[PDB]
Amino acid sequence: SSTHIEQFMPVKLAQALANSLFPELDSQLRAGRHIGIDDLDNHAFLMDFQEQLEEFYARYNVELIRAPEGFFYLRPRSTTLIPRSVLSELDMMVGKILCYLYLSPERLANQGIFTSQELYEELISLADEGKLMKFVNQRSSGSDLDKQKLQEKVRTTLNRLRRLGMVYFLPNNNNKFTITEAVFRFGADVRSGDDPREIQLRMIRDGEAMPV
Amino acid sequence: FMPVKLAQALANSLFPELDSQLRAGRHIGIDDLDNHAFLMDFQEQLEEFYARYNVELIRAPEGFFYLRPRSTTLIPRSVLSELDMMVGKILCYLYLSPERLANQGIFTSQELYEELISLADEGKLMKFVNQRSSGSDLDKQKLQEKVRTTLNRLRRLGMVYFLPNNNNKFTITEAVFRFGADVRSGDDPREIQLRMIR
Amino acid sequence: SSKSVANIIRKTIQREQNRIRMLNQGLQAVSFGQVRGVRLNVNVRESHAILLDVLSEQQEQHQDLFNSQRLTFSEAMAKLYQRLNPQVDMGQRLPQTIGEELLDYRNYLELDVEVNRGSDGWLKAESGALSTGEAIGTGMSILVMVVQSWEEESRRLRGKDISPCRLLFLDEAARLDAKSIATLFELCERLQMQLIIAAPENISPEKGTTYKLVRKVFKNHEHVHVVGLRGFG
Amino acid sequence: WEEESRRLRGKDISPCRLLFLDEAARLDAKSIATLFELCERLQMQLIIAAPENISPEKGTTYKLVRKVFKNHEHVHVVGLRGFG
Amino acid sequence: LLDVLSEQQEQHQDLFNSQRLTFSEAMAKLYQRLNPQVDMGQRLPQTIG
Amino acid sequence: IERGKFRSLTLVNWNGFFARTFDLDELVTTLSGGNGAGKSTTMAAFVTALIPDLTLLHFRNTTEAGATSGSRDKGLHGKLRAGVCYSTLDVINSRHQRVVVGVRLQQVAGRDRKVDIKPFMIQGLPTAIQPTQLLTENVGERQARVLPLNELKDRLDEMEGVQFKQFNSITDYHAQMFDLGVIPKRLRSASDRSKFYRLIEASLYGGISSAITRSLRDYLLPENSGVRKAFQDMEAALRENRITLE
Amino acid sequence: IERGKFRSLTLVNWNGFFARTFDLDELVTTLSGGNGAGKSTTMAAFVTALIPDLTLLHFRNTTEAGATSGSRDKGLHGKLRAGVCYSTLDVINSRHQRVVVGVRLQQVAGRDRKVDIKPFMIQGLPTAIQPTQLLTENVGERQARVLP
Amino acid sequence: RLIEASLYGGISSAITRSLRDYLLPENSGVRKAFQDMEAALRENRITLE
Amino acid sequence: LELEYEEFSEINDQLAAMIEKALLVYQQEQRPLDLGAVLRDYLAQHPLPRHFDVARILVDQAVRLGVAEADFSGLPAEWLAINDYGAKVQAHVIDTY
Amino acid sequence: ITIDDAPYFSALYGPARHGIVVPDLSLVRPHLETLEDCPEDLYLIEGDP
Ligand SMILES: Nc1ncnc2c1ncn2[C@@H]1O[C@H](COP(=O)(O)OP(=O)(O)OP(=O)(O)O)[C@@H](O)[C@H]1O
Ligand SMILES: Nc1ncnc2c1ncn2[C@@H]1O[C@H](COP(=O)(O)OP(=O)(O)OP(=O)(O)O)[C@@H](O)[C@H]1O
Ligand SMILES: [Mg+2]
Ligand SMILES: [Mg+2]
Repeated sequence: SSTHIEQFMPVKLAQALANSLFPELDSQLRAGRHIGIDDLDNHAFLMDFQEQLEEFYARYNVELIRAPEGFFYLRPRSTTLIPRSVLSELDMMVGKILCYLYLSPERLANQGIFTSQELYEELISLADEGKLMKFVNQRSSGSDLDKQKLQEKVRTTLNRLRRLGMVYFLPNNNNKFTITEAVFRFGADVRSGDDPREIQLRMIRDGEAMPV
Repeated sequence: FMPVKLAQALANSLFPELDSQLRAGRHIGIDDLDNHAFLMDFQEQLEEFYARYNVELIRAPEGFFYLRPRSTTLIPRSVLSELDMMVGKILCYLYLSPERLANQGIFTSQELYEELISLADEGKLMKFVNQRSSGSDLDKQKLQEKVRTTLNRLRRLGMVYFLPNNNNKFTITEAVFRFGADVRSGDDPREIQLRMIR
Repeated sequence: SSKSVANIIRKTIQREQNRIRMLNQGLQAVSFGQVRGVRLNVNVRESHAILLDVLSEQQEQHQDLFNSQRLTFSEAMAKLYQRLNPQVDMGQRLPQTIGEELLDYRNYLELDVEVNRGSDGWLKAESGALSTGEAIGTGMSILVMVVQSWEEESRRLRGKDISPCRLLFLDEAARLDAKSIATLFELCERLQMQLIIAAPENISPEKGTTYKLVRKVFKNHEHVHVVGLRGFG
Repeated sequence: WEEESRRLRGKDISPCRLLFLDEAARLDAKSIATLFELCERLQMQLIIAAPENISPEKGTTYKLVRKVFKNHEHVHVVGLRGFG
Repeated sequence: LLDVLSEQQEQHQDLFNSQRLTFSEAMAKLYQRLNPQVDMGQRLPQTIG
Repeated sequence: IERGKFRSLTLVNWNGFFARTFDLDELVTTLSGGNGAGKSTTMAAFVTALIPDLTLLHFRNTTEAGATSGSRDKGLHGKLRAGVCYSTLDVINSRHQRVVVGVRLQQVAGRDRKVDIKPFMIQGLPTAIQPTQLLTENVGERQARVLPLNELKDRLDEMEGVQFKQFNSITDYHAQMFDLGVIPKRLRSASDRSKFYRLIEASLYGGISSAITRSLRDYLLPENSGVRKAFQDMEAALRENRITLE
Repeated sequence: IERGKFRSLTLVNWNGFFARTFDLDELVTTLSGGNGAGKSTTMAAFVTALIPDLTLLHFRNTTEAGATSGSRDKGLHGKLRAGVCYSTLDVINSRHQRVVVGVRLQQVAGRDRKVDIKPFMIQGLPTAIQPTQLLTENVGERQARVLP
Repeated sequence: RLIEASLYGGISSAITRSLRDYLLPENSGVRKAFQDMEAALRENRITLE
Repeated sequence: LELEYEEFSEINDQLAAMIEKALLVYQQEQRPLDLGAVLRDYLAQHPLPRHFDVARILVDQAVRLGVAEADFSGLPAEWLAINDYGAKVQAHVIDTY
Repeated sequence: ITIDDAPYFSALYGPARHGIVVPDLSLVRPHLETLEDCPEDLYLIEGDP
């Protein structure tokens, strides 16, 4: 009959949009936040109405995507109605290091709590210290002043990744933090054992990752 | 459940684009025929929809629509620069009576540049560019660059419409009144606008 | 073409303004609390005023757009309107519809309601800026405006010796003070318009007919006893 | 609500009680009598408004008259009493 | 539902021969668990549990 | 000259009114009684007889005067009683022709609170016969019997010169009312009915109506065809050609 | 136990009131007068002094009651005059302590019709002091002035 | 809400709709016992998801 | 300045008292009451300006005494005149007490 | 004009129904020689338009 919700919208979609959790989650998702298993309220809500939300956001030319590790996020298309942005290369260095930390069983004893110092030590352990230093300051040659500048830039990027939902600070201590599974998107270029260049081309075609 | 008319409104094809523009802070004037009509038709429900975000949907007395966030806003907020409000109040002044005969609604960047330089005090101009500046050519060039930049910001707010060509000539919309002064019985708009600009 | 269309539009606008001005005079000096008068303010939008003037006097500058047979007249009107005020956007709607909108004279007019409150001048009538009684009185004023307009509209489709009936209501009339009720009675009497008002006995208007109601239980059923009085004064 | 806060409050304080009602003229005499007895039995204060004096034999009453005066407005207040 | 959750297997299996109470029903409320039809939002209402 | 007038309002078998007729004043009629006596009920009867459209009819309480639709109950069902109910108006035109217009109301049985409505009109009735007499039989019992439309049609057709018209659609009913000068505008379509009802109910509750204020030009200005039809005819040749090409 | 009571309400520099004090009753207090006299304004002043949360205060007309409107204007600003304004309550506690709560109200200059509120409280005031006099200064020949 | 409903008078739509929230008070003894079960039930939700 | 005062008049309450005392007899004897005759007799005792109020109050007192059984007959009552200058009343006779 | 007076007026004015009202009729006398493009029978009337 007329004046009936079904005329304009599926009942389940209207039911979802009327929920009290929707505004918070919509605002955060448009901001780029990733959703993991730990924030039960939001994750369960996403699971309950997944298809409705995907069909809804499709109106904006953006895909609501679910990674195999179980975390949701938004990927805009080329004709997106919502702006799109790319992370910095330093963000990538710290992200891949956070991933390697999450996998590492040798540090499983920490029970998930890591310190910025440990992260810095691992990063310098694997990357080329001095040549990576080139990005912090063009004149760096190992000086302690420039080392402190690198540490502070790392601290700042780690805070930004906290806003993206990639890491949670402890309730009372800001020098220690716990990882979330969302970090595994930093491994997208190696999770399949094949030629790196074809992987890269597939990612760029899928819109996952841009070059610089 | 959900009110039937609200579901109808947000089912409309025009909603996603208007939502994206509104959340960016754009103002909808009488110029945007379809968007303005849509808001006129579904205001009673859209106000409720956006109240769920702790954000207010206001229709100005002149006729244009816009969003005002509360302190508890669920949408991340951002704030304009001092030079931005200076230019906005200048544009409000230019929405004058002799304007009709002077320019037929179409201005140029130079009009605004020269008006800004003539009407403002030097000290706040230096504060805008940099305190170390003093009456130098490079400072004036930087101020011109900043004027173009803030004018583009205002164009994103919908205050000013650029004429479709590469040159910098534009027309002022009614929504510029948001920068304007308080009006009291019998007060002359020119005088009160100048009084605030001073 | 051109000028003649402008003239018919102008005459239609002028006639509407004059009729409104005549209706407007019947509402002068109506006392409702601190409100002392009501008006219907009629104005012409600028974006259409300039268009009307251009169509009147600069037609030689745009004749290419009017006599081009590849497009119709209403389309020509829409295209001229977009040529002026270029900042206007069009919502992917056919130019034909925008043309027919320009053909409808009502779209050229801007309408407001104003009240002459207290020591102040003419103010736009906002509900939140008035007391309760003032709001009720203003509502009645606008309603009689509508009724008069509708009767003038239809009389060209009615018999020469027919005059329709006019009647309006007011529930919870106790909200109005004696002075306001006197004003309302004066208005309706001057307008030959009937009234039915309900009040829980607080008001006793001397003129007209009065009905006393009392609800009772009789043989285990609800029953209303009714008595009537009239002719006083 | 008063019963809920019995625990938190100090033993010796009973909070104030007060309510409003605009356009009281919508109620008839019997209804107002009922309302008054209810509120007085509960030690409840009331503030009511009506164009005409609907409660002549209970409580206090004030009469307001607005005067236009030298291009501004002024309100004059006078009390009313049950008997004279 | 409180009776279902309160009374446990070993003692009340002799009580459970009634048609209204069984263990699996706690998981059956998983359906009700996902989303009840709450309308107005303040503080934090979430689910049957 | 000599504007028409409403003469009387009659209720039959409504809640609290078995058979009641009100003689309306030429200028002012005042209803008076304690709370819950039935004043608003009489005005409900008047307007429902005037505009018998169940899509528009909604008698919300005076408190909460401006809220949304809310409940599915329109507030009318409870004002009726079991059996058959009537509401009728008596009118005198400028021609001094006596015309009686009204509707027949009945509670539709079911879980929900729904109502059935049927308009009708009578012309040529003698001045000596009152509506209550037409609609009731004075059987031996203490209380009369309200007679359905079948009995009413048979009873009226027996009279000399009296015509009984029974309508199948609201549009016809409003057309006849306009032709006889009972309303100021002929309600072409449902939109016109909605605006007319807006006018009535805004007057009923009182205050500056929001809806009237929004669409002020739509209410106060008549629509003029002269400006248009010239250009529709001139445009015709192009329209046909375009359609043919498509 | 003796329950607390509201003794009086005071208004300063409101729309139509310069400095007026209503003495409340133990059971019922009635306000009468023709339309537009200022009754609803007195109600509004009381409630404002009770809950100064400006996000909540919304004074609709009595008509249009119950309609959630989101009106552009909350209706408080117009009830105030230029300059400083007050609204205060005198209360007798169950402990027989006299306490004066209130708020200072002031219009905000600018196109938006905004309002400023600053609550305050006074304890231990002598019983002989009236709020009307406490809030004003006698300047000139019986031509008092309000003080910030 | 309470004061405003009193001022305009009548059956306030918002009050009746959430009458539980307005009338029934909250109890801390219930919470103290339910804290343990709250931990348990959150754990169960984790596993289910 | 200091607050002044103003007082109410109890003339209408006194009027109600005389009317109710005068009317109580009808109930006690259960005598059929006709508003027309009673109003015509009772208005003669007051001057014209006060007639309207007297009529209102008398009707208020009279309706509390029983009902008129004729109301269920479907037959409307006539408009009876009760004084000169042209005042009218409509009511069935009160029979059921 | 109403439908009832329409036939009367149409009979009254006859062929001149579609003439033009012009209050002087001497101001047209100079213009008239130019009228080569007009209906074969043009009607003019004097009075207040
Ligand atoms: N839909 C309904 N269902 C049930 N009872 C109703 C309904 N409508 C009205 N009533 C009852 O009918 C009686 C008359 O109601 P009504 O609204 O006509 O009173 P009133 O005389 O207009 O009162 P007031 O002027 O105080 O509003 C009251 O008892 C009311 O409770
Ligand atoms: N926000 C406002 N802006 C301007 N004038 C206002 C405002 N609010 C009220 N007024 C005016 O102040 C005067 C007092 O209004 P108020 O509603 O207090 O009176 P009242 O005696 O309670 O009237 P009523 O009983 O009719 O509601 C009226 O003239 C009203 O128009
Ligand atoms: Mg009622
Ligand atoms: Mg008021």
